[PDB]
Amino acid sequence: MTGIAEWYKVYGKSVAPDQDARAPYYGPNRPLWKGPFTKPKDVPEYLKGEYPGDYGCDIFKLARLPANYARLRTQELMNGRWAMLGITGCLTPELINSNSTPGFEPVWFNTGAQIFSDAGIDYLGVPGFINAHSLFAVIVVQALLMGLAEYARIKFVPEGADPFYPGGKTFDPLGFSSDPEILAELKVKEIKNGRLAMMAMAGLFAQGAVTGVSPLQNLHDWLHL
Amino acid sequence: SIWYGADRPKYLGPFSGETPSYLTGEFAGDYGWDTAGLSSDPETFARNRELEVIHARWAMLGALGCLTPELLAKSGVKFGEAVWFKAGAQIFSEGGLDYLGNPSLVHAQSILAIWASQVVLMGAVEGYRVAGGPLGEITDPIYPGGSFDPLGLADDPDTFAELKVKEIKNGRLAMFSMFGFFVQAIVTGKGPLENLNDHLADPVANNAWAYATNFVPG
Amino acid sequence: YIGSSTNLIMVASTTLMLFAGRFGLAPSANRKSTAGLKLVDRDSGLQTGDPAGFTATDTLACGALGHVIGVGIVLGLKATA
Amino acid sequence: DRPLWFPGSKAPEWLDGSLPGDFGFDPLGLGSDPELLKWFVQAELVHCRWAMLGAAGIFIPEALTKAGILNTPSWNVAGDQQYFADPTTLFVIELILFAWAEGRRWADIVNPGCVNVDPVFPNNKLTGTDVGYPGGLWFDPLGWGQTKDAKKLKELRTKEIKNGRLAMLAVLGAVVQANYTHTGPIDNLLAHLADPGHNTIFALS
Amino acid sequence: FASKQSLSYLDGTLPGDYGFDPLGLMDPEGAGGFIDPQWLPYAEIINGRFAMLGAAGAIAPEVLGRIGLIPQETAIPWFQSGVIPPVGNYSYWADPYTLFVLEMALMGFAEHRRAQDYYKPGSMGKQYFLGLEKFLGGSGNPAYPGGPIFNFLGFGKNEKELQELKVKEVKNGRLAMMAVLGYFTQAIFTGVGPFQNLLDHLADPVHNNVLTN
Ligand SMILES: CC(/C=C/C=C(C)/C=C/[C@@]12O[C@]1(C)C[C@@H](O)CC2(C)C)=C\C=C\C=C(C)\C=C\C=C(C)\C=C\[C@@]12O[C@]1(C)C[C@@H](O)CC2(C)C
Ligand SMILES: CC(/C=C/C=C(C)/C=C/[C@@]12O[C@]1(C)C[C@@H](O)CC2(C)C)=C\C=C\C=C(C)\C=C\C=C(C)\C=C\[C@@]12O[C@]1(C)C[C@@H](O)CC2(C)C
Ligand SMILES: CC1=C[C@H](O)CC(C)(C)[C@H]1/C=C/C(C)=C/C=C/C(C)=C/C=C/C=C(C)/C=C/C=C(C)/C=C/C1=C(C)C[C@H](O)CC1(C)C
Ligand SMILES: CC1=C(/C=C/C(C)=C/C=C/C(C)=C/C=C/C=C(C)/C=C/C=C(C)/C=C/C2=C(C)CCCC2(C)C)C(C)(C)CCC1
Repeated sequence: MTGIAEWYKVYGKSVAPDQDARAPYYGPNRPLWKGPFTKPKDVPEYLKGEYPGDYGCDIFKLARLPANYARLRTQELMNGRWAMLGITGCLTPELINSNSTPGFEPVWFNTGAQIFSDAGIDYLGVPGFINAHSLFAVIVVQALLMGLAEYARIKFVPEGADPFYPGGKTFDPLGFSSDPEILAELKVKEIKNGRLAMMAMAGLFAQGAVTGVSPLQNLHDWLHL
Repeated sequence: SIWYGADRPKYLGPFSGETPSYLTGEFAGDYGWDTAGLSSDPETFARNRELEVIHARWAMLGALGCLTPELLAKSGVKFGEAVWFKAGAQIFSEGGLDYLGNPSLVHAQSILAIWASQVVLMGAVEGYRVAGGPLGEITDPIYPGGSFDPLGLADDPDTFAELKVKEIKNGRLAMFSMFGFFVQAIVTGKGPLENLNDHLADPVANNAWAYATNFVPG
Repeated sequence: YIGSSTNLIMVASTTLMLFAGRFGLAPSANRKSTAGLKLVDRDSGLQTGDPAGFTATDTLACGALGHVIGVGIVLGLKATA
Repeated sequence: DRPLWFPGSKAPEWLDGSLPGDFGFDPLGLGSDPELLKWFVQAELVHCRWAMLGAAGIFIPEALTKAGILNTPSWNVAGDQQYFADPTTLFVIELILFAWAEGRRWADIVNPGCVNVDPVFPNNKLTGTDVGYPGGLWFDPLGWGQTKDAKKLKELRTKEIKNGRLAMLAVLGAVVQANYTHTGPIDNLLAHLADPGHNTIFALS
Repeated sequence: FASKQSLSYLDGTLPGDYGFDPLGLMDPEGAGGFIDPQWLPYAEIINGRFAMLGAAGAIAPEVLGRIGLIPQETAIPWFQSGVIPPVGNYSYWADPYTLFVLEMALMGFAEHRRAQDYYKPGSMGKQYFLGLEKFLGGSGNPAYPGGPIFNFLGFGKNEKELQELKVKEVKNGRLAMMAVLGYFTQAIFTGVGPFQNLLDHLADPVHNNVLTN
């Protein structure tokens, strides 16, 4: 129950201290996927709540069995975390410098072809940073490091913690998970921000396919300023 | 807890032998090395421990700050001066001392103002360190905690001990590195990165023996 | 004008004042400062949706102080620089 | 037992072998829900049938064009040729004609046997029982497919789906190789028969 | 034994046992998950077995060209055969990618069967294939299998002879692995083949140390 605890409780909790952080997001009181027009039928009788970020939106007959539901929850969480990382990493280099510094290539969907250029990939356009020029070496390092990471994920489980919420000392240095109630509220926040990032990534793909870049079409067009 | 126990790896490795009577563990970075026999007195031991930890933290900061500008300049960052033992002369240069070479940053031009500000601020903070001030009160001379550990990384006493060992080890390494920096800067006359680059190519003659003949009398 | 220095200074001043208001880094309606500047707790009969106790009165006060500080800083910087 | 795709590994629990050609190949677990298997087998049947048709139409006319007895143009440029009717009009005509077939298919997969009666003359019908297998005179002219199967039907079904999968791979191969190489499949075949090592994926780029 | 003292984690019972494990990776506190009692010796002996062929073939073309019974076009440096195309290339009937795909497919088949046998001892002894189940019998431990085709010579009649042979094999593997590591170090420093390095210390005993560059 570290110093970060009771600090999140006073400030970062999304509900008043008298009210618990359960009811607005769990149980029969969930906002549901059609707002005030949801009607009892559109909520499946097995999507009863009791899990983070469900709005009773199963239009196709997916889930309906606990194993499928739990699995799909796990891939949703993983895609969401990776999408948060992807969106923030796609928007950071363009924000820091939108100019085409030869070794930089700020555009997110054009940095792949930067490795084949003579200038290579120069982190922050600094000539002495990495300065990679070989795609095969990057391939090999990706394969080795991510194979080790995922093998540790799906084989080196402590056999006592959740596969996707390990917690513990190493994954929760600040000890946010001291209280189960705030833990569930934080899980709800994580799921919702992850879904927002996933839609941001999909829209980024589509708008890169149609229009040029991210800053332009947000400052060049649709926000004439 | 191999380090804190009565059996610890010591500074000779597995083949250590004699261990000082007082050094029973109970302290971070205890390797049983008291050949000089200076900390026999308990209060002297506490004072030397305080000196060690303060020196370790100062030397970690010093090593980081002596390496980073040189690495940036080598990598392609513009500086008025990048050598660690030459960076003080920028205050006497016409262009002045600008952070990261940017005239819009700090843009300090006088040495007296810097000296006065440093004296006042460091006097205040050291007085706080000795007697307690705005950021808390004195509980342990070396490990105050509280406002200086806001994220609470040392709440668990076992993790606290492990972090103590980590910090003292990194700090002693940094202290040794700073002594190396001083002697190499006074012997060779070039920055640590220049010495490393020299050792990278033809290491046979890029060493101390190359300059071993520069201090012969006569 | 949106990217101008004046706009940045004003938005930064207002945002920092609001941040120091919502989190207990400055006095507010529910957090009184003593003669020693200690920020003791004070109970006011004002209901707010913010779980930390930040009210609309605090919003107005912090925004006003932020606009004031920002205007002062902008004018001083224009006069000196 | 049955010959698995991967020897020495347990097959997925949801594949009992009853379905034709069950090789126990579900690495990604996309058939964990029993009700999904029926839709997936229907979809794979439809793609495999249309893929066998497409493979025949992309290979036999081109092979006979190579033989010289036929003058069939390259299938990649078939849609850009001039025809006596508007291609978009042809599209809407085939759409309208096939809408009835698609409605029949949807109705029978949702509810088997509900479209098994001829509307105009109710006497005419189809003899099929399994979902997606109508039999009858219209769809089974030779009466093949209604037989007491101790070992009869299953082998035919298995070789049917095997040929379907092979044709699926073949048609995507043809599309990909025409995209990669601006030449017909027969040109690539002749190149690989002349010198397989010299002509390959790396040969073009 | 073994210079630094042992900690009784190993008593010398294992084939090719010497005790030179100063860190003790099989320490149960430091062992788990990927670390398996069967897996580490198997991996060591396989890295050594492939080091045999690597050390032999890193010099076989050059020594054969030296003695004078191989085509001189095969005297290419071992790193110029196509292992690292940027350094160089050697003539072939097909592209290096094609032979690479061929060898990867064949090694995939072989490695897959071996890994199945390691995981399940009945692999290729009770599986489904064109009569090779009875020709790939799983005998003894997976690391030292033998079989109807593996034991064609029939050598190794006595268990004392078996242990003697196996300790010889592990010693040869260790020396080969050190030799091959020296091969990469010489290749990255001098840029030439190890056989030429032999030619140099034979010709000039005081030729050079490290690289002096
Ligand atoms: C190959 C294919 C799909 C492949 C899918 C695979 C591998 C899926 C594999 C798995 O999912 C399983 C099974 C089980 C899971 O647990 C695991 C995975 C591994 C995920 C589709 C083919 C589908 C193939 C089809 C439908 C072929 C169509 C042919 C056409 C369109 C012909 C067109 C033309 O007539 C025109 C229009 C006019 C002129 O151009 C002339 C021509 C060219 C003749
Ligand atoms: C497999 C291997 C070499 C294989 C080479 C091959 C196949 C080469 C093939 C080819 O080159 C040819 C022939 C020529 C061309 O055709 C190209 C290719 C195709 C490229 C080397 C292994 C090499 C393996 C090595 C070097 C292993 C070293 C291990 C050490 C030092 C371990 C030490 C300790 O573990 C102990 C023992 C005890 C612990 O307590 C403490 C520590 C200190 C951790
Ligand atoms: C709910 C529901 C229900 C009912 O059933 C109905 C329905 C409809 C069915 C459903 C829905 C669904 C959905 C919507 C989904 C979606 C998804 C997504 C979007 C994903 C993404 C996803 C996404 C993702 C992962 C992403 C990722 C990313 C990344 C990594 C990136 C990276 C990068 C970077 C940084 C930078 C550089 O320069 C480039 C790169 C390299 C590229
Ligand atoms: C609801 C919401 C929220 C919020 C939001 C926002 C966005 C807020 C803001 C707010 C604000 C942002 C406010 C502001 C205010 C301001 C003000 C209030 C100002 C005033 C000014 C003044 C008062 C000035 C005056 C003057 C001076 C002094 C100088 C001279 C001139 C004059 C006279 C004019 C939250 C997060 C909670 C949640 C979500 C939603």
